[PDB]
Amino acid sequence: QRNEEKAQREANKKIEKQLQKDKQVYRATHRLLLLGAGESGKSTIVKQGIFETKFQVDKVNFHMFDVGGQRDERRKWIQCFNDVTAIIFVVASSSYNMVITNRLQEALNLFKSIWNNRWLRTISVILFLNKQDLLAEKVLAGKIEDYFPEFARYTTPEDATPEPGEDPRVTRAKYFIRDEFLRISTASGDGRHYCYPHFTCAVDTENIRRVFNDCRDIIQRMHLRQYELL
Amino acid sequence: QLRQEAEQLKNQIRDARKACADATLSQITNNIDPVGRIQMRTRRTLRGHLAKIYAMHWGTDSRLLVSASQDGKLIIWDSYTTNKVHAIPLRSSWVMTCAYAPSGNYVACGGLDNICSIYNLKTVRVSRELAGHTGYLSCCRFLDDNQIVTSSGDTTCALWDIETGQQTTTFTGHTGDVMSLSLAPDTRLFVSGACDASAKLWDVREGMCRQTFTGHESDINAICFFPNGNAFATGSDDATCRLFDLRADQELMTYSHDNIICGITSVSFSKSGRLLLAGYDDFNCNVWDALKADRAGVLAGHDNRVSCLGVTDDGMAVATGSWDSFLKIWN
Amino acid sequence: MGIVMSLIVLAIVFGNVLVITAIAKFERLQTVTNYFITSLACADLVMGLAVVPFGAAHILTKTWTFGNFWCEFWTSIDVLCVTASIETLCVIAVDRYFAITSPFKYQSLLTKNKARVIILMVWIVSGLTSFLPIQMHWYRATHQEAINCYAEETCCDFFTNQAYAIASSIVSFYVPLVIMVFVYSRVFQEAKRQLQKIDKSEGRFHEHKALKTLGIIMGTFTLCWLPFFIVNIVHVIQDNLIRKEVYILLNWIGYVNSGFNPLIYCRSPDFRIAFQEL
Amino acid sequence: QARKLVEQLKMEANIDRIKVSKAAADLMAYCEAHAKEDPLLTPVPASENPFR
Ligand SMILES: Nc1nc2c(ncn2[C@@H]2O[C@H](COP(=O)(O)OP(=O)(O)OP(=O)(O)O)[C@@H](O)[C@H]2O)c(=O)[nH]1
Ligand SMILES: CN[C@@H]1CCc2c(ccc(O)c2O)[C@H]1O
Repeated sequence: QRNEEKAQREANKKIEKQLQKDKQVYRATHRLLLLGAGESGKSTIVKQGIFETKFQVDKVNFHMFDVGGQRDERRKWIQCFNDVTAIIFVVASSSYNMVITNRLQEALNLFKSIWNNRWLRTISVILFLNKQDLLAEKVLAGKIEDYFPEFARYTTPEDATPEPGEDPRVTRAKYFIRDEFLRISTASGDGRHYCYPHFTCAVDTENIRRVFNDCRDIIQRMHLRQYELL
Repeated sequence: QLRQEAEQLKNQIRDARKACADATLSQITNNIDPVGRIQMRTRRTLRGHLAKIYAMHWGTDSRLLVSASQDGKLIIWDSYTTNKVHAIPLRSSWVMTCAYAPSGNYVACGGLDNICSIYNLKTVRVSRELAGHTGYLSCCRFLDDNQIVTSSGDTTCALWDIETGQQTTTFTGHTGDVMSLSLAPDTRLFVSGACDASAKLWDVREGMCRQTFTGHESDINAICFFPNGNAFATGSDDATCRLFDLRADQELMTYSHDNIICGITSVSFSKSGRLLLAGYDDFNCNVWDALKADRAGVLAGHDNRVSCLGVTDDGMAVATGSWDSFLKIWN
Repeated sequence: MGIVMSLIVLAIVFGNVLVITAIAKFERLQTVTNYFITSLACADLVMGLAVVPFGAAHILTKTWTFGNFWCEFWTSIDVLCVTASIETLCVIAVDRYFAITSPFKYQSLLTKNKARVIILMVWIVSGLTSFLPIQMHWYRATHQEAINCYAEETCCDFFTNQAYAIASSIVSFYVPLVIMVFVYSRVFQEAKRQLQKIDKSEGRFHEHKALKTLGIIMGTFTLCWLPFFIVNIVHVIQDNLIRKEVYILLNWIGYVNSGFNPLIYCRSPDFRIAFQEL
Repeated sequence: QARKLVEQLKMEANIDRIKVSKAAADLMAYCEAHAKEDPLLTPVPASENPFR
């Protein structure tokens, strides 16, 4: 009777001591969700059931999640990832002609569905526009207008950043493709979350510094908005 | 050809059960005196989880219960003295369900890894891992000490043999993801609610569907039998709860209000079946009168949405969990 | 003057009690940042409860009747409450600085035990500069008028030396002022940099807020506490230039600042819904 | 799966079902009989309440 209560309290204190240790690790780790649209090269990005990976840069722990065990058009499980730091979206920008409703429009529809979600209403998205080299190759080779009629009246932005030795056609193509996502991102945003688009290729090696900087910007903007300074 | 006969068969079923509706449930129960106002107050508050809570299950002794959370823990509480008994760390941090054995010697778990894990409490280490589902697990209940039934997101349910780790039988027939299940008091039949706005009645011994109920219009999130065993209640994300009768093969009453527009996460009955407790996405729970479809009480002491709910076997307390990493006991 | 003085007391007490009871009653406001706000609210509540009514009675009756010991006790409580309230704003500014400038290490840097230690240290330093140098008679002036004031039983006025009037003023005001200025300049710089970064990326598809917020925060505090801490040094450096009425008026203007902190640091939507629930 | 769907409908449609009045009466009788031992309906005294 009297000894039973003492034994119960001894085990509870030991358990609570360990729970304090695990709280430090949980609060210092950043969770990321990786998404893709079919054949998009997202496996190459992570190369260099559910699958989890661990990596660390500048003594900061990141932990990425890739879902491949569930394949459906209704993502009922997506409400679990409402506390992640950011979402990584990988799309192949060079698949406008491929129909196997072409792939680019389906990716745009998926992005629109994800952005306007009741649970993911405060989560930012890091956008990777993969496969740039072969996109430029097929653009140089002898038409986006045959699939995207709005391209017939597009002009390259004045405040653009063309790469060195770049034909002004491929730059217009990339900026058109990026603005397609950017207009959806800015159409229904109230400052609670933003989008960070990047142009990516296979030979890129600085894809982790980009994620680090984008997460830093996300957290800093969150704090600035919280303290009524933004 | 084949599709033509399907429409004819579905037509007579509607006509067969249309002639059986002699009167409504509410018409019979107009003379019953109302239950009146019901007020409940929080007795205990359990703290220690680092993240939101998705699952909860009471014990057969009505003293201990288990809970699951996204941080990767499986904590067993002591509701009387508020003392943690066990803390099982999980290999996978994504957990969607948990169960407590009737004997009290084992606890099950599962989630986004498509695996069900059984733990040994009286030895704590993993005792068995069940594999074969191609979708995320949604629920699991213990039939006995050696067999267990599970539902997953691949539109199928299975009955497992824990000793050998092999599926004894598989239940097919749904089109969308299966979200919940519940066992009968005699452990011979069970019901399942899926995302195609339908509920089915299965036979554990035989392995084939008996009846189908399609009164809803949205994803069904929860399901629970009447204590008698001849009726059950469902809850969808269109702010409606419905009562279905097995022997009448049709629904009897609906529970809805014009001031409620959120979804429903969980449902449960009381000891006598007079009350129906349902959790909502609007941060609080509601208490209904089963035979009248009118509200009788509100439990509004949670900061974020309620995800789970349960009632003790003796019917002495009600436990609710939410996404603010808190558990509360209402008496 | 009685009506205005009574209204000021009610405003200070009513606002501070509401903030304290809101944090304790609700479990969603238990935050490391809110502990500093709780300490500040307690400081201003004690100020409004103790210092102001007795000063008002002394001004209205033109005499002191409680004795030669309660006068010193009242002066000590005055200095203790004034010093501890200003030093908490510095802690809040440093907290925001660490939150914004170093976002990855903010969780590791600040812990509840660390917050408690910081609060206790602030209160100890505040109490070590008010009760100790006053109850030990280390601040007393030496001129004849001060001697007569100390000897008199019904007279309770403030006379101090050069050393105390310099050290107490410096500790209470001058270091926190420069620390807050340095913190908030960098906070504004970071906010402006992020605002400029947002426009290049998606500017064609669409710093007043930060300027207004920082202006309010710094302006209310400076305009409330600067003239008094200037005349405190000036009236000791040079004699017969500030009348006692100016000193009392500026001190009371400084006292008024205790009633504005709930309006500034408790405008969050969570605080608004907490007040609505109560 | 065209043939399987029709076969299930035929098996399910050939069942004997009772009228709604009998089921409602049975539910009402069960509730009325077992409502005595329902601690949630009528609060129990604090002497016999383990949670208070
Ligand atoms: N030229 C070029 N080829 C690429 C690039 N990324 C992927 N590929 C090719 O596409 C193939 C697919 O690569 P994976 O890493 O498996 O990507 P994935 O299979 O499409 O990823 P998922 O379909 O989402 O599973 C690879 O074998 C590469 O040869 C790229 O950036 N540039
Ligand atoms: C009589 N009023 C006192 C006088 C001097 C003084 C005050 C407050 C803080 C200080 O550091 C001081 O040195 C005033 O409240």
